[PDB]
Amino acid sequence: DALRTLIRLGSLHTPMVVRTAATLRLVDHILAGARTVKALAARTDTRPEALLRLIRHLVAIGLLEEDAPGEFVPTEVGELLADDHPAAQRAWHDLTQAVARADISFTRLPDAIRTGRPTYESIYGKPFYEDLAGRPDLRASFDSLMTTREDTAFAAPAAAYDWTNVRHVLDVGGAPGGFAAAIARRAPHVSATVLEMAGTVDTARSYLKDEGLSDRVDVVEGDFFEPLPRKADAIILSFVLLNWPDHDAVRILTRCAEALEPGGRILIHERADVEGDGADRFFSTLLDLRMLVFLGGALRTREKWDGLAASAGLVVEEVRGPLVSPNVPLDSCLLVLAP
Amino acid sequence: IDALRTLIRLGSLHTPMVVRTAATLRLVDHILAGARTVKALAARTDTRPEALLRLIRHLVAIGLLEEDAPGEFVPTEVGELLADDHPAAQRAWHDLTQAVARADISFTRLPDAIRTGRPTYESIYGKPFYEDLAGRPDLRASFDSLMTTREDTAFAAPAAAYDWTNVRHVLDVGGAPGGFAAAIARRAPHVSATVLEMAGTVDTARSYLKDEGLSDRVDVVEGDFFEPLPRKADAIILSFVLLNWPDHDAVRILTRCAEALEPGGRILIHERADVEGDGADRFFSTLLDLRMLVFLGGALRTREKWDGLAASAGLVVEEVRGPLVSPNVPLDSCLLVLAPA
Ligand SMILES: CC[C@@]1(O)C[C@H](O)c2c(cc3c(c2O)C(=O)c2c(O)cccc2C3=O)[C@H]1C(=O)OC
Ligand SMILES: CC[C@@]1(O)C[C@H](O)c2c(cc3c(c2O)C(=O)c2c(O)cccc2C3=O)[C@H]1C(=O)OC
Repeated sequence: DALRTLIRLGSLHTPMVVRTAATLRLVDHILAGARTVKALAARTDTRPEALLRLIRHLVAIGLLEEDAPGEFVPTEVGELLADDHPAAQRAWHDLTQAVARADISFTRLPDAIRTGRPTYESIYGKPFYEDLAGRPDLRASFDSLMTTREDTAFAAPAAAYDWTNVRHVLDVGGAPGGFAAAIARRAPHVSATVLEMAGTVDTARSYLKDEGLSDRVDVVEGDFFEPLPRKADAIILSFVLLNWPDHDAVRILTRCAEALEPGGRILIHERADVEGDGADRFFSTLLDLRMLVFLGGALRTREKWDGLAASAGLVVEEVRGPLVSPNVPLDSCLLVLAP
Repeated sequence: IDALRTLIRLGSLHTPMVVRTAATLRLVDHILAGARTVKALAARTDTRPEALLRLIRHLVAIGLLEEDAPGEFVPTEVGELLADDHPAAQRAWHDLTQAVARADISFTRLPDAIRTGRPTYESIYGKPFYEDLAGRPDLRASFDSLMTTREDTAFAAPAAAYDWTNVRHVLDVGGAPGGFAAAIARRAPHVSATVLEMAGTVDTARSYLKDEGLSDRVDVVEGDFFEPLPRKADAIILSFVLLNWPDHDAVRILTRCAEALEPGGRILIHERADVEGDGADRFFSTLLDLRMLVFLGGALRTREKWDGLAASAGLVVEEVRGPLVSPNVPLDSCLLVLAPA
């Protein structure tokens, strides 16, 4: 009972079985004809006796079901492992792609709790970003995973802010540019600038080009720690401050405050857990612990945000309620920061 | 969507690694010894306090810890199983510095085990499983410790599932510490027993039986069970031995046992024998089977697979004795009685 619950919680074979099914494109090969284990083994280049033992666990956890003897089809949850599903969960669990490869850092979590520093380098030889720049195949798969989420996740944050009295918007860490794209559709009178670093600056140009927004959202390069090149009535920090330590985040916040036009606002799009609420913490701590072992960053509660804001001459005006997006598991918040 | 959260939870590595880190840090033991605040726990575990609190946050979410009083954390009923003195020994079984949990890192390369059917332990640690233990005394001793705790209780029910009245001598191939032989001696004082075991791991046998007060009537012989067995016996026992080996090697050990079988004797296999369609619990069975694959290239075998191996060794499965329930042991076992065909 309690012995069963503890063993299930500390089991490594179940999450590795799921990641193996995704890496082998198992669900894809089933939908495309391969019904028997003999055909599934041939298409995945695996030994049939071993694949059946993996399927046996996949059946026991509800990702596959036996429909007629020997024929295995995916369940409704197992259908998410199809490569063309909108949630892209197969790519997120592919051990050859960036995120699931990086999740191996969790096998050294005791070191991360001892030091507070990431363990990615201790497994792959280089830190997270240096390894991406040296493996273009991995940098591409990471850029892809970010773009699949950015194409839909910003309609709700865009709707949670009034843009009538806004002239220009600067998105620091503009990423692919999905947020700036969502602001353009919501408020066509606003001009947007995506400010990115030397690396991601060109993944933003190509994304807004393919959206038909090249003439509507400018993309400039820059460094977040130097003075900002332009002023804006609204500066956006969407999932950027969680990558930097505390002493570097107040600098980015200070530069934003400095470049903030009169009456403007700084918008922080991230999590802001409150100790009292009964909100789901599963996805939040997943992201938080990922930040620890990947880069050393961290999430921040609403109380810590007040400390960061006050240190940048800013004040947290208001946290706009839970932002829900169709295929985005983690609900987010919008923080409004005034001087 | 509920399916999106169900799939992400099943495929998550942060939850099981948080449990193993808590076990490795002896977190629950330090709480029960006075340290309830984070600053006290960080001092006793030699960790960074801000990082420790983030690990505690996941532990309370998954119900292993609870925040009774502000800033003070206490283990739940499930969390109390990570205390080191707990009879199930789950803290040692999740300790990343000890043999079993260290070997579970082999799961990170499970796709290679499905492509080749051979273990992945060597690709993580440089040497195969047993060769790595024989070379790291700290690890072999921790491995011996995990088995010995289980061998102290898991053999009363299997011993009671067999009639020893007409048995004169019992040979236990792969006799482990010697728990099965110790359970038979207490149940049938008229039985002499010999424990057979390979190099290095015979050392754990003589001291366990001595500490059981049975050093008199349980012999211990060092040998290799791919060679002719040291003697004949009315009952030859294979308690969780064959699952460590592939099919061709298991048939050879089975063939050596059939060669040393006295007239009228029986070979007893103590392991699992699931029947496809039984509908019995398969959480503990799949874990052990997949562990055997990545650890050593072994496997569990179904009732039908057992019929094939027995026939290849000149044997027939006469009886399969029902689910054996042993205290603090999550996996019910079985006793297959084999006779010459
Ligand atoms: C380097 C790592 C990185 O920071 C990359 C990038 O910064 C990013 C991450 C996380 C999230 C979002 C990001 O853009 C994001 O936009 C978002 C959102 O709109 C709505 C809900 C959750 C999220 C969310 O959890 C981080 C990550 O772990 O990616 C695998
Ligand atoms: C590496 C160690 C080894 O492969 C071989 C080792 O001998 C052994 C194992 C497993 C079991 C028993 C063992 O003795 C055992 O006695 C037993 C029992 O009496 C009653 C129920 C279950 C079990 C059981 O699952 C394997 C293992 O991986 O440990 C979990």
